[PDB]
Amino acid sequence: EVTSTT
Amino acid sequence: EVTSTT
Amino acid sequence: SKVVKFSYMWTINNFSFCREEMGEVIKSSTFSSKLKWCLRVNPKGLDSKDYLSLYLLLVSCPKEVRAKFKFSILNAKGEETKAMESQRAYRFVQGKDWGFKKFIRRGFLLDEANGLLPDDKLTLFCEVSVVQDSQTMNMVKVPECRLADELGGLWENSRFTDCCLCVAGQEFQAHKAILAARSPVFSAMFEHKNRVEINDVEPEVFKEMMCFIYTGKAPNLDKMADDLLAAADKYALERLKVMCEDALCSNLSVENAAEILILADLHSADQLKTQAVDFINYHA
Amino acid sequence: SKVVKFSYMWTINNFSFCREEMGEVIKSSTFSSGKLKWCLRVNPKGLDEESKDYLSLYLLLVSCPKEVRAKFKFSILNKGEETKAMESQRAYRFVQGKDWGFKKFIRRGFLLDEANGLLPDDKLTLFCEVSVVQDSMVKVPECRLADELGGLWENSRFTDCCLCVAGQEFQAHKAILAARSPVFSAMFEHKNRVEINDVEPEVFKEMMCFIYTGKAPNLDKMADDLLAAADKYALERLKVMCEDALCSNLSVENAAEILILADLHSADQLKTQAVDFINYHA
Repeated sequence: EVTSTT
Repeated sequence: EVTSTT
Repeated sequence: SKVVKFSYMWTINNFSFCREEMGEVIKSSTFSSKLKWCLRVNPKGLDSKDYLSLYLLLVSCPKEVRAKFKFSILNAKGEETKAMESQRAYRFVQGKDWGFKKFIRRGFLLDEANGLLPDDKLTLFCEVSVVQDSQTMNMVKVPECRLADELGGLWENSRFTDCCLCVAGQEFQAHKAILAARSPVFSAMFEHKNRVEINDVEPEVFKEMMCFIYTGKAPNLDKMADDLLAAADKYALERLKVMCEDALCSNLSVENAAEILILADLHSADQLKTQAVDFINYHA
Repeated sequence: SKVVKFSYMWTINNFSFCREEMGEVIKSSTFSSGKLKWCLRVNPKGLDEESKDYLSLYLLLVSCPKEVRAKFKFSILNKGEETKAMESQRAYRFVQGKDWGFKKFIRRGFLLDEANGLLPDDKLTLFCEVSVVQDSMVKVPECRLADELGGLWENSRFTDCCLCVAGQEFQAHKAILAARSPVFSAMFEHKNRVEINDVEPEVFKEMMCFIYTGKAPNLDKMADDLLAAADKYALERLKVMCEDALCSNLSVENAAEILILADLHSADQLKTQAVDFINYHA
């Protein structure tokens, strides 16, 4: 599953 | 099938 | 790898009413994505008679192209039916065509029990995809160059300045060295007294051109590409000219290509002038 | 509609070597496909506590002309094929400084196990495939700021002060030296002839070259002297560039000597690498 930190 | 007239 | 996908919708009115026999060809309008394409269709076939033959023809091009295509018929609801597609990219050259000699039967189609010809109109849909081909750590983190940023500080805070540029009444502190290494126009001036008055550029745009002279960047370029071009050309700032030729080119639209073209002729914008011409024609 | 695809292959040697603790990141070098600069991110031991036992892999958009939609896929190259690939279901939106990826890409246990050959020669080589999607350019010359400025130095043009290096007289510019160095600044602010007696002329020429162009082409042949010069004139980036030039030469021959050199000019990065080198060779 795609995620970010921004 | 794919062809050309020439 | 780059793939440009475009398509064309073709409608033949009163299909069952075409005076075409086995071998007669009826081309369509030529469509585009800088090359010109066009579809060909033989209602009765090429030899065989009991089928409809459809081809994709590359009509014009500047001397080889790879492209995949998908043909299909659109019903009344705009959906897709009876689709046939090239299982790979075929190469085209000025005048070459590729397609399906036996696309769909003359009789499966006409049968209104399938309605592929609403109001006796054939809706052929073509989809083209033009394909074209286009590096261990170090263990030591080396900061990124700060040259531009530090020179920028000289401009922003007016430190160790040695000359004054009067731009339409307003005075700006600068540095002969940096301006001369940076502009053939300024260098030529300080060559032949610590005060130069600029009478061809507005203050806001000026501050932007100095920002470039000191850093090689023009942050607000977009907000003034036309004036900064005029300025870049008068003070021989080649890279900034092109950086503006680039900004203006990306904004070319229907209701402005006339304007931007004139700008290019006046400021010798080779690249931008080309892109503007080519754009006007693409909309003749 | 237009679709631009481009790969990238990152190699990290001695994957067990890196000190990165859970939460630290190793950013790769940028890369494009011929205006946007991308790069990958890897957290050897997870993004946070939930992922301490996994590797976090993210594609990051470093620079750009003030938004891009892109699909991406990550995998590890074993012969050179793909193994353990993960990829977005769709294209995600990126912007200057944005990143997207998988917080829990692969378990460290699995990757470090040799029976999986994911680390041949303890070398992790990552592979990223990006597909940028857009709906439906002039040739811009490369920045020549650093070049035109170096001209001022080479050919002495519009100079305004004099630097005396052990007798030798060099013409330079107060402003540029000031903006480019804290030590030079403090000088011209608290007066046109500066006495320099701690740097050999050959090294001084090189050091100035750096001050005017950000580059230093003979660096690899006087790294030790240029490290001390960079140190005495607060030129942090020059200092770090000497630091790795010396780090890559590091060997059982000059390791003890490079350490000393590092302890005096306080080369942080270099001191670590040397201590770590001498120990893994004790």
